[PDB]
Amino acid sequence: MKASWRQVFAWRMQRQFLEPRTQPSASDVVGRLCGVQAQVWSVAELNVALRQAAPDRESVNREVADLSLMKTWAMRGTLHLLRPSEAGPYLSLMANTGSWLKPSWTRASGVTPRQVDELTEEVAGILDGVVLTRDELVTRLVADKRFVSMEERLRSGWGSVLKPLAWRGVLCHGPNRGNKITFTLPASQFGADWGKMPEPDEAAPTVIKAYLGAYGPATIETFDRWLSLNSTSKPKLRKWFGDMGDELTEVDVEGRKAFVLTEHAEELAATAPCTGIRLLGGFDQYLLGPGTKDEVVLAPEHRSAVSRAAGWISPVVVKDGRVVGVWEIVDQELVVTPFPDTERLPVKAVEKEAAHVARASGVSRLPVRIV
Repeated sequence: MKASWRQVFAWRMQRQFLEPRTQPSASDVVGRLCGVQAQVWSVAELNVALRQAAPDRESVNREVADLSLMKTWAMRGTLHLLRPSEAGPYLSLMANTGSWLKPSWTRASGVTPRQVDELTEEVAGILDGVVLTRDELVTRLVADKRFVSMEERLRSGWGSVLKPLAWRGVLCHGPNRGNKITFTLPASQFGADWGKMPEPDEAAPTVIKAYLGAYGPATIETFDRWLSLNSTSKPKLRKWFGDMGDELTEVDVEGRKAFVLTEHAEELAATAPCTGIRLLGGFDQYLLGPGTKDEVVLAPEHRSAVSRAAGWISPVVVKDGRVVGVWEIVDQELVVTPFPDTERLPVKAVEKEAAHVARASGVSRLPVRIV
C-alpha cells in the first residue's frame, strides 16, 4: 500500500493520544508510548499530562507511588518510565546488545564481564525486599571480597555499571527517600506484576509490535536506532522482522519502504492528512520514537535548534505533524520561536495550546509571545 507522511503523522498522533483528546491514565500513556524518558522528571510528568484532555500531571507521581509504574534504565541506556508488567521484553532486548562485553566498555568502567555477572547476582540478593541508596548499596557490595578492590570504580561510575543490571532486571528505582534516589529488586517491589523475563527471540516481536503501534510505519534501522542506537546484530533484526511474516505490511511512504502492523494498515489508509498545531514538552516520545534524525519530521538545517549539547531535546512546535519551531516557558510566559522558514502560526491556535500547557504545568495562564 501507499500512504502520505501527513497521513502517518495523523495516525501516529491518534495512537499517541495527541489528537483526538482522551483521558488515558499515566500507565496507559507510558504503556502505549513504549516508555517515557524520565531523566528529567518534570519533563516526563508534562508529556503524560499533555496527552490528557484534562491535564493531570500528578497522575504520574500517584501511579509511581501505587507501583503501577516503574523507573529504570531501558532503551539506549536512558532512564525510562515503564509499566512493570510490560518491562520484561524491552529489558531482554537491551541485555541482548551485550554492550558491556565490548573492550571499550571494560576500559572505561573498570569492570570485567565476569565481574558484571557477579554484581548481577549479588545486587539481586541485596535488594530483594530491600530499598537502598546508591551509597548504601555500594557499601554493601564492597564489604564483599570480590568487590572490595572496586570501591572507587563503583562510586564514580555507578551510572554506567548499573545499566547491565537494570537490563537484566535485578534493579530499578525504589521510592525516593526524601530527595535521594533508592534502588530495589523489581521482583520484590512489583510482585505478581513482575513476569519472568523472556529470551530475546520471544521478546522481539512484542517490542516490535509495541513500537510500530505508536511510531509506525518504520524501517528496521529506525527501530534499532530507537532501541539501542543501532547496536543489535543486523542479521538478528532481519530474522525478528521476517519471522513475523504477514503480521507486518510494507508501506511506501512517499518513497520510503517501511513496515506497519497489518492490523493497522486499513486504519492508516483511511486516516485524513495531519492538520493543526501541537505544543509538546521536551524529550517528547513523538520525536524520540522516529528519532530527531528523521528528516521528514525535522529539517536537517533546523536540527541543532532542537537537539543540542549534552543531549538536550527542546520542547517543539508541531504543525501538520512536522516540527516547525521550539518553545520555552520564560517568566511564566510561553515563548515560541519558530524556524526562519516556518509559516505564520495562527495566534489563536497557539494560545489554545498554551492554555493546555498551562493546565499541564499547574498554572492558571501562560501568555504567549511569538519571537
